[PDB]
Amino acid sequence: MKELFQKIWQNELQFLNFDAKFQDKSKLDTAECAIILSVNKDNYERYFLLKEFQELCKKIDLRVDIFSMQNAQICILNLFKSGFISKQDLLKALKILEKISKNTEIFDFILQEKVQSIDQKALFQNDFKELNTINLELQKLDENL
Amino acid sequence: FDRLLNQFQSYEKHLLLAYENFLKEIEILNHQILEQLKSISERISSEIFASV
Amino acid sequence: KIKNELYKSFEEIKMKLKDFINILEREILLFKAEFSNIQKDHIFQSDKNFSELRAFCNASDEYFLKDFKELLFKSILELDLFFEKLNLKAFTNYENATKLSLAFFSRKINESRVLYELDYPKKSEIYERVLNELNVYEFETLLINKPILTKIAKNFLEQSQNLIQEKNKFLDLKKAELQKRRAQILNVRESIKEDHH
Amino acid sequence: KIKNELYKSFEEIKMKLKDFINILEREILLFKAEFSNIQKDHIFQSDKNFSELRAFCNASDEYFLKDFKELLFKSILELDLFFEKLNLKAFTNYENATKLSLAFFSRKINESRVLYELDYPKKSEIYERVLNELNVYEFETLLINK
Repeated sequence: MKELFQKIWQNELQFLNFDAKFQDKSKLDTAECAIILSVNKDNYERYFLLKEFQELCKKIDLRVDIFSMQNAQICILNLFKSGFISKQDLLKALKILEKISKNTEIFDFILQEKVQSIDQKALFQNDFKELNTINLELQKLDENL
Repeated sequence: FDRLLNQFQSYEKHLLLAYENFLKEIEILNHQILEQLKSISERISSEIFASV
Repeated sequence: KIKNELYKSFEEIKMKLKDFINILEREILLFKAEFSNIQKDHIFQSDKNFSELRAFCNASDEYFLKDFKELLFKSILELDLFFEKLNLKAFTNYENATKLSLAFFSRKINESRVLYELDYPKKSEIYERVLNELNVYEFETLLINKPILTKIAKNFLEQSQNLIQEKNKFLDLKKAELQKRRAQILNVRESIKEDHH
Repeated sequence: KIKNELYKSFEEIKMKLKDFINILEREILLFKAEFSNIQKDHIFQSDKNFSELRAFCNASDEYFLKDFKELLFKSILELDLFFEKLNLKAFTNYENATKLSLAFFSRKINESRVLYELDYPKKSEIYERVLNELNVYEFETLLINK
C-alpha cells in the first residue's frame, strides 16, 4: 500500500514501516480511525491547526506531526486487515467525513481489499472462558470473596 | 538521543553476532578456492602426462 | 563452471556486507523520519529547541549514514579487485599455464634424450609445475596465510565499530547540551524549594 | 617504468574526476552552511518558514551531494579494474609472453629441422607472436575501437 500513501501524501510521504505496531487495538474507535484516515496531505495543515483535532489526537496518544499521522494511518489500515476491527461501517464514516475531506482514495482501498478471517464468536467464547478461568483462580485463593 | 545511541549499539551487537558465521563462511570459501585451483592443476597435469 | 561458482560466492559476500549497511540504513532513516517533524505539545516548550532538533534529525543521513556507505563501497572495490586478480592469473590463464608447463616438460625430455651415452616425467612433478604456473603459491598465501577476504571483512567490522564510536561521541555532545539546560532548571527548582531559609 | 607511467596516468584521471566532485561539493556545503542558519529579520516574517528552510538546507548534503559521490566511486572502481586487467595481462605477463613465443619458435625451428632428406624465424612473425601473447588485439580494441 505504499502506492496508496504516495497517492495521499504526494510529496510529504515519509520513510516509514508499513505494519501496525499498534499496542492496544482499542486505542481509538471507528469514527476516530476514519478521521485519522481523512488527514490526506491536502487537509493536514488545517487539521493540525484545528483545536478539536488536537484534542482528538491527544485522546488517541498521537502527535500532530506528519510522520506520526502517516504511521497511525498505516497501523489503522493493518488493523483493518489483520485484527479486522472495521466493516463497511468504516467506509460509512469516511463517506460521512466527505463533508470535509473528499478522500476517495482510502475509501476505495478499504472497499477493494481482501478483508480477513472474521472469527468473532469463537474469540468471544475464548475470552469468556479465559475470564472464567481467572475467576476460578481467584476463588482458589476469603469466603465472602 | 538515547534511543539513537541504543540503536547504534544494537547494530554493533548484531554485526558481532553475524560475523561468527560470516567469518567461518569466508574461511570455507578460501579453502574452496584453493582446492578448486588444485583440482584444475591435477586435471592439467593428468592431461600433460597423457601426451607423453 | 568453477569460475562461475567463485564469482557467485564473491557476489554473496558483497551482498552480506550490503545487507548489514541496509539494516543500519533503515534504522537511521526511520529515526530521521520520526524526529525531523516532532512538534512541541503545549506552550512554554521552547519552539526554537524543537526546530533545531528537527533540523538535526533531518540532516541525520549525512550525520550517521554516508560514512558507512563509503566504507561498504571501499570493501566492495577491494573484493572485486581480488576476484579480478584470481580470474586473470588462475581461472583464465589455465590455457597459458598448460602451454608453458607442457613446453617446459618437452624441452626437459629432449634434454634427457640428447644424453646419447645411455649413461622420464613423473606425474607429481607435472602437478607441481602446473600448480606454480597457475600462481597457487601466491593464492595459497592470499587465501590461507594472509586471507584477503577475511582481512576485508575484519576491516569492515573494525571500521564500522570505530564509526559507531564516533557517532556515539557526536551524540554525547547533544546530550551534554541538554544537560546544561537541565542543570539550570534544577538550580531554579532547588532555589524555589529551599527559599524557606 | 612504463607500467609506473601508466599507473600514474590512471591516478591522474581518477584525480580529475575527484576534483570535479570536490568543486561541486564545496559549493554545496557552503550553501548548506549559509542557509542552515538563516534567521528572520522582521516581526511579520514566518518563523516556521525559516525553520523549515534551515532544516532543508541542513539536509542538502543528502539532497544534492551523495549521488555524485556514488557515481564518482563507481567510475573509480571501473578505472581501477581496467588498469588491473591491463597490468595482469600485459605489463606483468611479458616474461610469460616471452617464454611462450620463444618456446613456440624453438619448436617450429626443430620441426623445420626434422624435415631432413636434402629438402627460419623472421622478425615480423616474432613481433606478431609477442604482440598476440601480450593481448594487444584485446587492448587495441579496448583502447581505440571501444
